[PDB]
Amino acid sequence: LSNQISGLNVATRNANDGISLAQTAEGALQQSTNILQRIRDLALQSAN
Amino acid sequence: GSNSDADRAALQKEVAAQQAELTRISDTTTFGGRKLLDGSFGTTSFQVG
Repeated sequence: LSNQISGLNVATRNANDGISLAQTAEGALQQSTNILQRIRDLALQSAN
Repeated sequence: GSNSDADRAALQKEVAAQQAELTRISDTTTFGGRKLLDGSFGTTSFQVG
């Protein structure tokens, strides 16, 4: 039981690091979506 | 996370220190110069009758 408890605790910690990494990745992806929609605006403006 | 902590080398040093501590716990049990759990224990039998 102590083995399982400690394993689940360190797993909670590692999962927290994983959620943080995924949050950074999703933030970068949202930034890239903004940049891409900006390129779309410049492209449709470039119709001229 | 299988890719995040580039100091798995430091992790290896620390777990090596841990296993050396294990081997040291194996030793230093010199209860009579007849080390109990490490080395060569004769597997004795205490007489009670």
